[PDB]
Amino acid sequence: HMRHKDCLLREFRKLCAMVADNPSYNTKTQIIQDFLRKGGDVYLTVKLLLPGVIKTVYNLNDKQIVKLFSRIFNCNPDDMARDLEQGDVSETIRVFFEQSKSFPPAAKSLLTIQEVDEFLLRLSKLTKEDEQQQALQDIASRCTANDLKCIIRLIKHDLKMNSGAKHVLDALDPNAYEAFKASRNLQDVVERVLHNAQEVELSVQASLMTPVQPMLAEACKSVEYAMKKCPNGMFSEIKYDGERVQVHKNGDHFSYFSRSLKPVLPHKVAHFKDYIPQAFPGGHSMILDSEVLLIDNKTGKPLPFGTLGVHKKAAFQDANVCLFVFDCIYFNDVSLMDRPLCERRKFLHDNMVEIPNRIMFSEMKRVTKALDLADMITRVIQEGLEGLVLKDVKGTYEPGKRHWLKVKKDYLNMADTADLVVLGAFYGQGSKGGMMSIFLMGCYDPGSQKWCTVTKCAGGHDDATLARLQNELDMVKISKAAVWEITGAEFSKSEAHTADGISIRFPRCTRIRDDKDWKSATNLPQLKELYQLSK
DNA sequence: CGGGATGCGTC
DNA sequence: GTCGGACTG
DNA sequence: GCCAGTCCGACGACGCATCCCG
Repeated sequence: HMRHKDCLLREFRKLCAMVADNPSYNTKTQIIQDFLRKGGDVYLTVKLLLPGVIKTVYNLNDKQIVKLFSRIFNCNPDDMARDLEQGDVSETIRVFFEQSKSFPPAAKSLLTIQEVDEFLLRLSKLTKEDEQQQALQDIASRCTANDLKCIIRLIKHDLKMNSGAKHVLDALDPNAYEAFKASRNLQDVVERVLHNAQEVELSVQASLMTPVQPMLAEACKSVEYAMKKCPNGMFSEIKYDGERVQVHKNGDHFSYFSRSLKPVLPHKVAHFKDYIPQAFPGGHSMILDSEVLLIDNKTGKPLPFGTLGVHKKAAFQDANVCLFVFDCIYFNDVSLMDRPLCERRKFLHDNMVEIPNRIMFSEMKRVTKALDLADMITRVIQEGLEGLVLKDVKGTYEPGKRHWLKVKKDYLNMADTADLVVLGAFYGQGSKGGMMSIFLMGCYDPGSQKWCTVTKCAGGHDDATLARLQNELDMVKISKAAVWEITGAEFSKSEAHTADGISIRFPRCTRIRDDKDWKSATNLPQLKELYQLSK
């Protein structure tokens, strides 16, 4: 009983093709809705509808996919590579799927979406090239091409239809989206909607041990701005340059979710099962929202961002990892997402005991009047602490919603900055495609008197300006001057960009400087200096 | 057996 | 993390 | 016309894991 029409790739594709060819979200979700109501497996169509939200790792991508299919097709992998420049592997494959006077497409579309899901599962367990090519072949040899194309889009986590979770889930129930954010497990949502739809003839609760879409922070560009959105005053916390960790604990089972709700790599969380119970006497269950950091144990100071790597962790003889708890969503079987922050933070202090260098309250001063805030921004840029995170006081806990504020030096107006020389180019993928979307930014060096690399750059430019840029730029084609102001959070060091080892955290481009055609742009020792002033 | 590619996941 | 560009009410 | 609240895609540096293939 998986053999009805609604379970066919052909129909699934129909669905995908329709939604993409229809630019209003209102109608996109309507489309899905009609389909789920009129005309088949519910869980799977919604799941397959969200390859980028319900992610399975295949260890494949443009490069490898092309390698492996040139093998099954018996054709030249150079030609496919040129075709990768239009920026869509799915299309690139389908085209090279009739060319094969050796591996021809199937006669008719006969795949049931269960088989595609069962396939993807088993694909995801593969890791050696041999095994993958096989699997891929097993499936590919049952595909209308139309089929195959779709199925590599699934592999690629992107159905190119402009409908993400919100819009797909809205077809499922007035509250599916909201409910999903509070307990982020699709199968459970559907099970719940089908138990509801059952009894005729959907409540948004958080569930202990299953992830909650963490609450988010909006970029806030001025004090004026922050003041407006916190009409009740705010709590100002220091912005930990760490990794967000949501802790769930149930009796003595502990689980640790990351920002993306993936489990946290155990080497940065394995030791907390030991402290938390001491941090929280008589808290059998709870869900905490925190940041994890590697702390310098001999000085109290936290260590910079990269430092959370296993081998980096390992270099320091001073530190183990530490947790800064800045929120509490749930505790002893009761959700607190609805309570206002001011009440939640109160509960924290009222129930947690700080344990030295492991489990730590995040420091949050009340701020209430503009001047007092603007001082704090200055006070904190001073010793290069990343920024601030400001939260309204009466605010409740709203999963997934960007309602907190984050402030950092590069936002107001004060930003780390380099007027860099553009050298090279790369093709963009998709919407941007067959174009020079990305750019290679570097500096001249009077040392070896050769040119030098600092960071790539894509952001900054609007669509209208990008297409004009297609012309004004010289033609470095070999894959085997002009000058831009680029702008980032900081300046980083590592053994990868030729320039001594320096680079830009979140490189963006701001000004297009029509003045300083080389020579006046930055050179190695100049930048070498720039970096060091931030220390 | 060890460099090179490719991919993943954290900001 | 960044950014530019959309659809909604 | 305009908003603001939110999505959606198309992207960066770093640190790391695993497989390849000579």
